[PDB]
Amino acid sequence: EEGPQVKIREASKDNVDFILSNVDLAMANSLRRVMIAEIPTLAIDSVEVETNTTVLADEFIAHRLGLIPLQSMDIEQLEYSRDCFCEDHCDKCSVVLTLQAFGESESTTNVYSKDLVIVSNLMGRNIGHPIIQDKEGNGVLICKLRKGQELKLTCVAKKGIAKEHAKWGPAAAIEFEYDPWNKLKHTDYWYEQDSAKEWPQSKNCEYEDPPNEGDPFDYKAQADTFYMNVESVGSIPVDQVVVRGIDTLQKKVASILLALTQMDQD
Amino acid sequence: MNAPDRFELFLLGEGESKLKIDPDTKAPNAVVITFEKEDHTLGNLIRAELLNDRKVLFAAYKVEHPFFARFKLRIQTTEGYDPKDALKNACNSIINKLGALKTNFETEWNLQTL
Amino acid sequence: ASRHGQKGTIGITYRREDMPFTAEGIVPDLIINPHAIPSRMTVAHLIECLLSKVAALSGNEGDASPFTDITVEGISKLLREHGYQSRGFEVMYNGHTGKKLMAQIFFGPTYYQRLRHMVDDKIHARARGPMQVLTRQPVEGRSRDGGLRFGEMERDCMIAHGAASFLKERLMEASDAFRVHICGICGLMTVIAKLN
Amino acid sequence: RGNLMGKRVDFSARTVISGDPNLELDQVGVPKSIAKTLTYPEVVTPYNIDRLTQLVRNGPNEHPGAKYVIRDSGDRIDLRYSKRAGDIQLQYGWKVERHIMDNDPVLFNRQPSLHKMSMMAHRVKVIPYSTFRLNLSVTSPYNADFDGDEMNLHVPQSEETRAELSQLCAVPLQIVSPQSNKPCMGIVQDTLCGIRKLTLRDTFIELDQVLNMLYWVPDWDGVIPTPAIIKPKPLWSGKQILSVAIPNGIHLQRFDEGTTLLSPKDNGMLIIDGQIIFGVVEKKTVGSSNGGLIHVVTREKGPQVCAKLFGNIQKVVNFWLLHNGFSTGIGDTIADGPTMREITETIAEAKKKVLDVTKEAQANLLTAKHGMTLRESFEDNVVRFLNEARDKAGRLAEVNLKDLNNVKQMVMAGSKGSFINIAQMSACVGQQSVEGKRIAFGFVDRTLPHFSKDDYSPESKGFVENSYLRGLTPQEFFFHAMGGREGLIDTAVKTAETGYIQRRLVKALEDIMVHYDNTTRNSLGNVIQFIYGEDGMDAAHIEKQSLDTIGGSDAAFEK
Amino acid sequence: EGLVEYIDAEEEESILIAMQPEDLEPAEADVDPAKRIRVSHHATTFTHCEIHPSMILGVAASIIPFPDHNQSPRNTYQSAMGKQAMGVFLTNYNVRMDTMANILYYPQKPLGTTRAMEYLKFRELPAGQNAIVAIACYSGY
Amino acid sequence: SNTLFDDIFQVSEVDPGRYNKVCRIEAASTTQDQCKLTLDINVELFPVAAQDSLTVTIASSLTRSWRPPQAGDRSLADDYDYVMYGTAYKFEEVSKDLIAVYYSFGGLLMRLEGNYRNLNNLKQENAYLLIRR
Amino acid sequence: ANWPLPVNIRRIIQNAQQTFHIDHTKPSDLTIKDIVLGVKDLQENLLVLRGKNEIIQNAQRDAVTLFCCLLRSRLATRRVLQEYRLTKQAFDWVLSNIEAQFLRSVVHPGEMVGVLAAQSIGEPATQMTLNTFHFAGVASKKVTSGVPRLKEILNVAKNMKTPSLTVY
Amino acid sequence: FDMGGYFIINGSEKVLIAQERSAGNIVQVFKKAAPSPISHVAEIRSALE
Amino acid sequence: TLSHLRRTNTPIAKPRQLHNTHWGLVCPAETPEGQACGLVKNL
Amino acid sequence: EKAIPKDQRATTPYMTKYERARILGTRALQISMNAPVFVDLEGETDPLRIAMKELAEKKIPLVIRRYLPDGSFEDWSVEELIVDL
Amino acid sequence: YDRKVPSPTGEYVKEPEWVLETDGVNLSEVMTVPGIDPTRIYTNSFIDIMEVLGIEAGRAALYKEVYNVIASDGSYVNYRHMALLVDVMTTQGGLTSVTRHGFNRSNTGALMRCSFEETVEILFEAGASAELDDCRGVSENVILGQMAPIGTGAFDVMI
Amino acid sequence: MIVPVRCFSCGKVVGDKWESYLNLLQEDELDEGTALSRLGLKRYCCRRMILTHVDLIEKFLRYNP
DNA sequence: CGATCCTCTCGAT
RNA sequence: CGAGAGG
Ligand SMILES: [Mg+2]
Ligand SMILES: [Mg+2]
Ligand SMILES: [Zn+2]
Ligand SMILES: [Zn+2]
Ligand SMILES: [Zn+2]
Repeated sequence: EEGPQVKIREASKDNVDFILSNVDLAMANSLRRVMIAEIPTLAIDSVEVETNTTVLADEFIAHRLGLIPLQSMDIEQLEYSRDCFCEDHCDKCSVVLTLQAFGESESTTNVYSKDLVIVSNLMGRNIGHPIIQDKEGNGVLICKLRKGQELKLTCVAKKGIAKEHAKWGPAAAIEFEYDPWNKLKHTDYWYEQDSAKEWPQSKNCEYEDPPNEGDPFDYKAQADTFYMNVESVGSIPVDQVVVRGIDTLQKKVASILLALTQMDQD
Repeated sequence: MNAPDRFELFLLGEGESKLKIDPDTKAPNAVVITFEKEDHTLGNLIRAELLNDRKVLFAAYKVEHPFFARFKLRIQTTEGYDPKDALKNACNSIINKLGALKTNFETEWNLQTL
Repeated sequence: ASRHGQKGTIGITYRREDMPFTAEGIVPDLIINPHAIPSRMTVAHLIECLLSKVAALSGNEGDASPFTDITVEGISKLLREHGYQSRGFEVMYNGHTGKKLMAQIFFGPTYYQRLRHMVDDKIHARARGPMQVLTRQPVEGRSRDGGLRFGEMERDCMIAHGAASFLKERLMEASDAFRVHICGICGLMTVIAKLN
Repeated sequence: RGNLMGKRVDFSARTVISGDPNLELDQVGVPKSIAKTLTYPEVVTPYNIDRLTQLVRNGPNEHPGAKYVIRDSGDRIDLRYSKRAGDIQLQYGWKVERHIMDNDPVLFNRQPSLHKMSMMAHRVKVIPYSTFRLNLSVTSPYNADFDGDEMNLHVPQSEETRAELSQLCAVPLQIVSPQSNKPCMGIVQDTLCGIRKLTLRDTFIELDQVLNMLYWVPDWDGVIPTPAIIKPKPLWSGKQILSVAIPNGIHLQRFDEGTTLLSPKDNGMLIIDGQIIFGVVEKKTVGSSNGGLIHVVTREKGPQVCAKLFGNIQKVVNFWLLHNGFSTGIGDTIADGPTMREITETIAEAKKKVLDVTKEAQANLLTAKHGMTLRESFEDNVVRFLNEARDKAGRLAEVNLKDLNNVKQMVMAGSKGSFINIAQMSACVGQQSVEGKRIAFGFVDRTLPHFSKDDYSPESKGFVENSYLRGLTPQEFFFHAMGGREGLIDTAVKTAETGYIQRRLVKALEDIMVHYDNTTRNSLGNVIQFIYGEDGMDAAHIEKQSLDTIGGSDAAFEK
Repeated sequence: EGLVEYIDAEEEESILIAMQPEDLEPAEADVDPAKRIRVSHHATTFTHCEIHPSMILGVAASIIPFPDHNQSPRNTYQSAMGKQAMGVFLTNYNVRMDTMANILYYPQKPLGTTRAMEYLKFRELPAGQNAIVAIACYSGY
Repeated sequence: SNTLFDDIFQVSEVDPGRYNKVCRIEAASTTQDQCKLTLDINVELFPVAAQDSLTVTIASSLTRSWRPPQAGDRSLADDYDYVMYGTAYKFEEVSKDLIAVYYSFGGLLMRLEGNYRNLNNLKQENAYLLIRR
Repeated sequence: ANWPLPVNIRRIIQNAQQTFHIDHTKPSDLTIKDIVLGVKDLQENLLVLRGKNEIIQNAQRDAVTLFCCLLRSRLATRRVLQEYRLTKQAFDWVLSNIEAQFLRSVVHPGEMVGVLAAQSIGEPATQMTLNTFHFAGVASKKVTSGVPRLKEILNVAKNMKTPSLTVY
Repeated sequence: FDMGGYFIINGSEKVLIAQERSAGNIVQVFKKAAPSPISHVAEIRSALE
Repeated sequence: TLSHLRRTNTPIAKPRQLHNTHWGLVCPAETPEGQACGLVKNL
Repeated sequence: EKAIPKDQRATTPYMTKYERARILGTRALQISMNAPVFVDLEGETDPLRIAMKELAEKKIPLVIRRYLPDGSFEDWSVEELIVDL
Repeated sequence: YDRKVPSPTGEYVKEPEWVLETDGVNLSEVMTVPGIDPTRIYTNSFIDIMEVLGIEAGRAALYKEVYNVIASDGSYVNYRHMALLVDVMTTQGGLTSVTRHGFNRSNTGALMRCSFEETVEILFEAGASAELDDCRGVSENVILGQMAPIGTGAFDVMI
Repeated sequence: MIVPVRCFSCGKVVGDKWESYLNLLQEDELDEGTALSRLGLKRYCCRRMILTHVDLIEKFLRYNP
């Protein structure tokens, strides 16, 4: 195109390795921040408990349920309940999951995020299905039942961002590095004898040219060219973590422009 | 127990406006916009972009206390240039930068495999 | 607290974004200060930390047992073979700006303890309430919506300042204050004042 | 004592304390719940009516609200219950028991209260979260820290009572103690550490940062100072932007060791019209020093101005540091391979010097120095050599510490750590003592059952050859443990001992005060001093000044 | 079998103890600089030998990683604090009816451990977690 | 306004006294045998070696507020390599008639020795140090 | 030489040679009489005591003795002209400033010095280190110090631990 | 994991604290301080086991 | 709990101090700060 | 009586810090209870700030009774006292 | 002992001297010895200085001794504070201890004395001696819940 | 006391990897280091999550209630 | 006859 | 009342 540039080194179902050229440091960082916190996802945020004759306490279980990853593909077509006109929740603003489990076997019975069942009318949107990546296809060990042990619960999953609770976090950790050779002197390597021998060289060093001692420091040089890697939890596919990241940022910049337009009258 | 609600970080309060544009007393053609329910995500980005404009004499943001989600933005420009127009342009450029990044990332992603 | 007489209470909580980060996306769970180190001379803290990093990476047990041949130098060797600088430092970036920090940070796991004594179990405030039977002074203890003791050491502080009107109300209005009828002849509270 | 000199009181609160880089010196962070508990009885006036009516409307649960409305005929109206808590029409003269609000003066305290400074008036800042928050530079007077200390708060109820607080106990009024005729509060920890780092000659900051720093100073005149470096890249120096925090007409001069007017070492201090000419800003300047920047700012610009200063200096330094970062690792205890040979070869000679005196003493060729036992002299010598040892080895370590050494950095700022610390962690722990003697023979003719009888060797009587970094041998371990215990015991002894001493001293002098004749007297009216302190001067307003007519040659005097 | 013996402080007075079976008595005739300086045998006439010098500590101090690298009082302080730390005091807490019980949601065994911890069931009933800790001057908070 | 002093100096010593970006240079005039100079310089932005012959200039030349270069239509009082701004803080009489001024460039110090500084270097908040080649 | 005294004369001077921007090149407009009598009259205004009687007036003259030594030393004709190059206008201000500062420097009647003094000894004592001492290097040079000595002193110990006589 | 070594007294679990004392039937000599007339003393607290 | 079950009360020449003889019998670290420092011991 | 005449008064013509503190408190207490103000509050609502203004403007009609240890006293008006501090 | 003393030329000079330190005291007899400067002889026992050279020398030594305890620590306290304690102790013509034996047995106020120590006993001898309480002390007003003649209340306000 | 869902530090879902971790150790007779690696727990914050986990739930389940 | 202040909790009669 | 405990 023309502005910031991309070079996707590695691409998987849960990881993007890329090079962000023609960008100011602020933008890369801001987009890193927004990926971490401001992207909407759907997570459990209400547990009605009918029976819990388990080892574990109601809220301990409830806590795990929020952390359980849920399909947030079509999340933009589900309202925040706070905006929904319904009294409480509904099919437009929420997804209802049910969990019934009883220790049938003598052997310890296990409870999985697969054992959760949607009851809500999904209205054809790719939403609320618990994220399974488990080879054996179970995904997340919620609880363990013994024998007479029963756990009957209902749960409403709502739209939210990691800023309100980390359970709505769509990404894991985000690798971020600029200037692998310290040509900018943006850091001061602590040493005993030799910085070069003592500090491990970066993977990204082969992506930039080495300094060359017979050259002075570059003063007009600026922070531009970033080696980022975005990891998904599985709520949203990797590309979307970065595309929705880019979007959500521009979305909230646009609101500022909009606010100036609004206060410009009365 | 004395902890505020987590939506207080992004949901606007009662009355509460997003931006408040106060005139700077200590300098001519300067202004202080208070952004309510915002952090270093917007703060840095806007300030950084303002510095790219050759008409912006001064630009800086600060978050007086971590507890509260709000930052102050001081902007001083040259004669015959409204800081509101400077902030407007700044935001506009930022969107166009992201607009490009969006299509660029997409273009690469579709050329990728796995 | 760490297992090294390094007790402290939380000051603030930052969310992942605002937190300092390693180029691999790692963020601290906790941030302790360089200052609470040289005075205390708790080297075992730093060793345990160095050791813990290697345990985590190697997928092994940290041998923090006393009289051993385990050395900072030997641990360092191991950690370096793992691809990190041997003395546990790491280049970190400012979560606000994204810029590298001029300093490298001693970063790694360390077994920390969640102790009793929690704010909300201690917070207490009283603006008038239950009074003792005998003395007619505020009751004792948080548990009973008690008053706080303005002891004699605090009495001394006020006298030092020369806050005489303030000292009086601390001892009369807040607390004890009462009215008696005295005889102008014998000067005793032996007056049967039939008010009304 | 329990019900009359001291007593349980109303309008009091307590909690865990926390520091706040973003709070004013004279401010105290009051948790929302506490502020909703404690009240002020405010008489209804036309100046306040509309505020008070709105507060009554907010009631007991919304923060700037109130509980209880008192009327003529002193009958209370409980706002959380009253069927008319909504209705309510305020009359002038009536009382509204409003919640404790922002800027109300309050008495903050930390026990043991053994100073006027352990109780000071503070401005209120109602805040989220359950801790009382306070400026780091008010830590020292209270002797507080954030490892779990709780602090007390008393709320004045009288108009004349809140005047007494703000006009006599206010934290700014309290900056310069009459105790030491110097400030009792200075720049500490991070801000002390950072100020050094920021202030170095090497430290240069660019436009981007400069502006955010400039904007961070509240007292800022909105004027960008001209960068020291104009040429390739306009660069500002740490000193330059920090001089923005410093007020005008602030003059400060020092001269440390090296110090020439060209200060090649960048030591001493020269501040003119409140701009730093040369010299690194560390403890000697920005601490609670006698001839410090604080002692000057208070005495020249005022307690209020000086109080705002702490704030700005912190605001800038804290910001710069947040973006620079500072840390401490195990590599900071690691001293050079060659230094390590030099250290062991040092302990080696100490070990021989002792063996030698041991061999000498044993041959009955030891001469006892008058007034002391032949054995006393031996022990005195051995001890000296071993102390000489630790010290040399430590100095060896200290020397080999690179300037980039984080420990060395705190030692330089004066923020944390002493030589002794560098010495023990890196070089050698040293001789252990109990009852002021080296480890004694607890067992018959031996310190431990792992030794032979009659063993006066460094090792036998408690000399720890090893550093904390190296580790301590079992024998060394136990001997250190014995010496450590002694400290712990006598700490517990002091706290109680000094506690009583203080009380008796107070009680003994309590009734003494200056009368309207500058005569210092007691409750009976007996003269202790005819002029207070022999000069009738207030201790806070005094400062060390050299008397020029006392020294130098009679020749130099006349000249 | 007479290989091990019980000795009290009074009898302890008449014996000579070796600290290690190895380093304390094999033979006589380079050195790792990193390792701590250990004094020469200079005693031969042993009657006994320690089981393990680390056994001089008891239950609380036995939880400390490297106490031989800490200043002696810090060791006393942590000996007091481990006692205030939360964890899983017993497996049957769900069944007991006691005033005040504090249980950690996700107890983790320490990454760095003492040999003694084994006999103390610390990695079986831990009281603490393995936080990722940064030593840094961050926000000043 | 206007230049206050100009001279070509030969570098005699270069000192990185426990500093990485700064160096203390010792100089003396090529024309004046009694003229001396001592200076702290940023060696990252302007590297200086032994026997270097630098051309030093002081001027009050080209209050208010610093506005960014904006070289769009800006022509500053230099064709020079290295430029600094400081304050005159001390004026010394080095016996007979020899004078010696002291300048601080935000901590980077200066000391010039001579005599002809007569109708020149005043106790001004002004002074821009200029160095070329 | 260095002793704690009210009024920093050094600062007042620096301030005057700033407030008045004096050029150390132009000769001062001061008289010997201006300096000599000026500095003499200033001494008469450094009131600590007020009463119109010799008994009190002597105590007054006594209370300021040391301060006036400093004043006279610092404001001697030679210095005021050669050292500080004070103009009549600048000098006059210095004199006013000293007088003003000196008066603010006086102790306030009502000042509860009893408690003050007690805490001022107490607090530092609480801070004191070691029950024994730091002296413990020499086998018998030891003298009771710190808290236990402070205890001996205050209790007026009839039988002290280390009685010593120092013979000149 | 419970170790025992304690008692249950009205549902409340009581620990007996091990009490340090000097052993009897022990002969000890003590130098008496300067003010006293007796220079030294041989002590024995004879008890029936 | 393990620590509590192994405590040592000492009532009332230098009983607070860590005596040589305590080697291998009493823990050199485990004792309360202040109050009953070194009077309360742990095996 | 006993007293001391206006002339022969030997105390500081200056107001003590405590003197100020009590005066300010006393007057702020009066203003707070709707007492008439002897100055024009330029948008001032706070009783203490008002008493502070009244002090600068020297519009407070309170006279200080300064007691001596023999019992005798000196009377000094707020008007006459110098307010340095 | 390294001693600073004026040079003929005026400058203060380090002219070292021989000094004798003692284990024990008998001031009375050691000063009357030849070869010793009796005008300079000192003792850490200020109570002996008192007995031999009077109460004013006592005051001086008692100060020197308090001062040293502060200074030994490395600390500094303004003269006036220790001067006042030293004065309080000394003003009775003797050495009034800061113990219930010294200052508390003093001719002060019954209520203010019992606030310290020997509470009941003080009050009984007060009743038996038929003592009059001035109500001028802090404690007395503190006890009576009255504004004490402390700073702010050390004067009276009128119209 | 169950494998936490998600790594406290980074947020990576670790709750699905427990059984699998125990199988790699027992069945595949692997060492912790390689086992953790095989489960793709690359950063030490994630390795500690599983490596340090004490699965008390099993002991609790042992009681009948 | 006194022997740091203050704080918290529990338990038992 | 006593025991434990916090700074
Ligand atoms: Mg400490
Ligand atoms: Mg503390
Ligand atoms: Zn809905
Ligand atoms: Zn009667
Ligand atoms: Zn992780």
